[PDB]
Order: sequence, then C-alpha cells, then structure tokens
Amino acid sequence: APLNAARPAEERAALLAWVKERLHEEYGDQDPTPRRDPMHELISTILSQRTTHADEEAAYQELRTLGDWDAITLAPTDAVAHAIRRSNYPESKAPRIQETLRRIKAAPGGYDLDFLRDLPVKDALKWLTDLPGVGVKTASLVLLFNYARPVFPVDTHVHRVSTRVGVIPRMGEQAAHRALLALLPPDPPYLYELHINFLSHGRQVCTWTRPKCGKCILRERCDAYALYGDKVPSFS
Ligand code: SF4
Ligand SMILES: [Mg+2]
Ligand SMILES: [Mg+2]
Repeated sequence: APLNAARPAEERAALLAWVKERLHEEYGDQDPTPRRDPMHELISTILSQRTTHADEEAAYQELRTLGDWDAITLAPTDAVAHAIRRSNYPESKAPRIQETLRRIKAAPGGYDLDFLRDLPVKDALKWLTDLPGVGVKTASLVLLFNYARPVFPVDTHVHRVSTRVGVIPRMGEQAAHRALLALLPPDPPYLYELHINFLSHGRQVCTWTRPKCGKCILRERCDAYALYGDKVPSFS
C-alpha cells in the first residue's frame, strides 16, 4: 500500500478533489480570511513580517493617520517609520511601503490594481511579486480574491495539510504554489472555496502540533496518520 505522495499526479489530483469535497461538507462557506481591498492587503502584508496580527492592525491604522496614500509617499521616511513602530523592524519596512505606493500610482489608474485584471496571469503575478516585501502567496491571494484569476494561494495551513495528507511530497512553500495549482482546475470559485476550507481545517483540526486526527474527516486517506497514528509530529 504505497503512500499518496509517491502516486502519479493524476491520482494525487483525484485525491485533492476528494479532500476538497470532504472539507466543504465540514466547513461549508465559513471564511476566516481578512478579505481586504487590494491596497490594504498589500500594505498589511508588508507590515505583517515577524509581527503579531494585533501589532500589524494597529500599525496599519496608525499609518493611515498620516493621511491618504499620496501623503504617505510624500511623508518623510522617518515619519512613516515612527507611525508603524508597533510592527517589527519599522525602519526597514518604511521604505518598502513608499516604494510600493510609488509603483502603484505610476501604473494606469490611481492607487488601484484594476489594470492587473487584463494582464496574462503569469505577467500579473510577476508584477506583484516584484513589489518589495510582497511574495507569491499574497500576489496569488490578491489575484484570486480581488480579481478572480485562476491562481491558488498556499499559506502555512494549506501547505501543512496538503503535505501531511500526501497530495504533494515535502518541498518549499513557493514550489508548492506551482505543484498544487498543477493538480487543480482553472476555476476561481472552486480554488477560493478550497483555500478557505484548508484554512479552517488547519486552524481547528490539523494543527501545527498535536493534530486532532480522531476528529478529522480526512483520516482514512491521510499519509501522516497511516505512518504515525495518534503521534503525527509537528510540521517542519
Ligand atoms: S488525519 Fe491528522 S495529520 Fe492527517 S489531515 Fe487529519 S488532522 Fe491532519
Ligand atoms: Mg496607478
Ligand atoms: Mg517581492
């Protein structure tokens, strides 16, 4: 009885489809994601590095007391750094923020990302990942949620559950974006549902340490449980 992670890609694709339907039954349309507008998501992402969620939100709102995006680009960089002093390493984040705001404005439209809607997906991804402090996960999240493009964001919860089950073998988070999207239909609502139900599952059941496999609807087809039973180790 071979592990899932060794099976042909067409079999691991069918497995991920079975996972998708079981997780939909458990969580329906619960949505734990912040669901921000694009500009807010990008800047929050930059602020979030090595920073708690509470610290991130406070730093963002404090940033916005400096004014609209125009004033923030024009503000002295020391003034920005002081505004975001609740987040970690404010001095290094202050200019990544201004850089990104400057590049956004220069693009067609104002402080808007609506031009991305009409670009080829690969090009749209690249434009976003080129932005300072923006990774492939946030780039994918913005494109899927805000502009309904067929890309699939892989956060720590999606990575952990899909690797434990054995949909993919062990690999880095960025490579897992390529690998998991290759197993999925180009269907944005389908991708969104799968993303958020993974989030709910990783938070409530398939946790970082001591997962609750006895309460898990995926148990009978999970590689990690087959290997370790009740003693699945912590994910890394
Ligand atoms: S059986 Fe355990 S390790 Fe496997 S997906 Fe469920 S909670 Fe995670
Ligand atoms: Mg613009
Ligand atoms: Mg980048």
